[PDB]
Amino acid sequence: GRLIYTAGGYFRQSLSYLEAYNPSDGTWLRLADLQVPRSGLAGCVVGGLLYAVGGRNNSPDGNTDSSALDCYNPMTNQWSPCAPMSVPRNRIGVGVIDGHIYAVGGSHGCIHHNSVERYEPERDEWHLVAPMLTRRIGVGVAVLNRLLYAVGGFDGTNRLNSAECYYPERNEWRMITAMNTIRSGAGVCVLHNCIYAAGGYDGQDQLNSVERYDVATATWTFVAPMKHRRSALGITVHQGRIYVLGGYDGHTFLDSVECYDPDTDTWSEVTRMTSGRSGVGVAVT
Ligand SMILES: CNC(=O)CCC(=O)N1CCC[C@H]1C(=O)N[C@@H]1COC(=O)c2ccccc2CSC[C@H](C(=O)N(C)C)NC1=O
Ligand SMILES: [Cl-]
Ligand code: NA
Repeated sequence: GRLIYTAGGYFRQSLSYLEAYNPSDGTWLRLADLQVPRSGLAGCVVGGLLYAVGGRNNSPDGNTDSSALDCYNPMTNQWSPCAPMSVPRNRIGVGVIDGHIYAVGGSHGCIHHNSVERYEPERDEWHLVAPMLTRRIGVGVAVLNRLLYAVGGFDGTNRLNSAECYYPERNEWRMITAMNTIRSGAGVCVLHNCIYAAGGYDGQDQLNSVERYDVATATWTFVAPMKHRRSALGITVHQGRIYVLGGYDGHTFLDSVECYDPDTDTWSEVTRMTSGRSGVGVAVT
């Protein structure tokens, strides 16, 4: 029995919540709080351990971009600090290839990173890899065919509809087909050999449209939209279905959790988080 972990987020200030949803019995677990509150972070799982990467701590008295890597063990219910990244990355994208964590883009105050770095859990070390062709904050990352895809984001001047691809063996980035929609703060994931980009911000509105990349035909195609417009949403795949958690719709911080069935091309409300929040980090273990 695997669970959907939600870490951090934002509601009036950055949050410390770590909670797990069981899609089988519909229950939520309140787990050990993050040591430092964070929003705009990303979550991932390497060998049964959950990792919270980057983000920023917004508080009513000051804000602090994070370069932290923290590790939660479900067996112990304890967060342990890991080696920090070379630079702070708020609105980060994360991907795992061969049990290695790739920290993609993000911001550090005025800087919009195009730099990418890789964590080796076995050595507790980060090393920079080839940078992206474009600076991307609010970037969606997906691992497909042992390639690391950086999808959309914001380069400090424009919200991007562009997407690029990283070849770990070759240490290089190549531009792929751009999305039909400009999206910064989308939920990006892989389901049945397809990259799905759900929600986001086109620079005007928060989106509810969902589109998928088919590698064979190198084309992005729209699928059923979500019931709620959402940017800074959390996303994961669990038992052949996509789950989208919370987000921001232009005025409200959503508690809404939606599920996509690829077989029926329908979205349905599955549960509500214990409280509305945006900019969460999500993973399944
Ligand atoms: C459109 N305005 C922007 O971008 C910058 C302005 C902004 O919204 N700000 C400035 C300091 C606080 C921050 C904020 O309020 N962030 C929170 C937390 O977001 C995140 O983790 C996050 C994570 C990934 C991608 C993008 C985001 C931000 S989503 C935008 C949403 C928002 O529009 N409002 C006004 C509450 N914000 C928030 O949900
Ligand atoms: Cl933010
Ligand atoms: Na490709």
